Amino acid sequence: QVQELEKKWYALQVEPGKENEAKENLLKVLELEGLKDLVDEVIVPAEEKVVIRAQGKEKYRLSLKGNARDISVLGKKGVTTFRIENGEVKVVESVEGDTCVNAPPISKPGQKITCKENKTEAKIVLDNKIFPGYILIKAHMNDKLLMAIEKTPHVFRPVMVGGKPVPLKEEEVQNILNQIKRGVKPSKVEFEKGDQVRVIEGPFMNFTGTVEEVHPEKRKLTVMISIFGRMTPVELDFDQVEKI
Repeated sequence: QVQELEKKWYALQVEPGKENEAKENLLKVLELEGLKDLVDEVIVPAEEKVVIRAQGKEKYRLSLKGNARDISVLGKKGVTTFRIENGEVKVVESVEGDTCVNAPPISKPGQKITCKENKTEAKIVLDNKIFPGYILIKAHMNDKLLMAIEKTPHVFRPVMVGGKPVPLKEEEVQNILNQIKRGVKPSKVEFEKGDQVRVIEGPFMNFTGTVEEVHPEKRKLTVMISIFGRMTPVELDFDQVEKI
């Protein structure tokens, strides 16, 4: 009667910008230290994107998930049109001679289709813009693994509380990963500079104003509100206003 010990999720702080290398380096460490059995997953909490290039020059960096889209780029001899639909990328048309049109659809970080004749390519990659500086692991944490982790190049340490790795909750991990990789990314920003709005929350409730600056990044808006006849810049949250 085999009962397996449950592995838990941990978050590892790593050098920002080096999340991919941190993960590859950790897998090598697990391999050399003979600890693979203690780890079920090493995940980078990043969005998957398709980078489209024409003659070694990036022309597009788009989200892999989303509505079906065709993208045409000029290369060395003509046009290569790529299609991104249902989480995969493939070549729908290229110049005469380009067998890349026969390449199977890709959908995993690291894969890519190269069109030799036109000198164009599409490669799936990880962005690392949501939770930069982190990789997630599902493991059986013990002193040996914690030390191997800390001595892995580009990895600092698991997030810790009271000197112990803090385990995360499987539900939140799954949801956050689901949202990042499967979640819908709105077709456009809710507010554009120039939009007239009304405050519906806070000390400025009922005041109307005009959107000065839009900050999708943080879903914050800078709205000009007349106060005693003075156009006053007020920082509000997307959910603190409504269009009128």
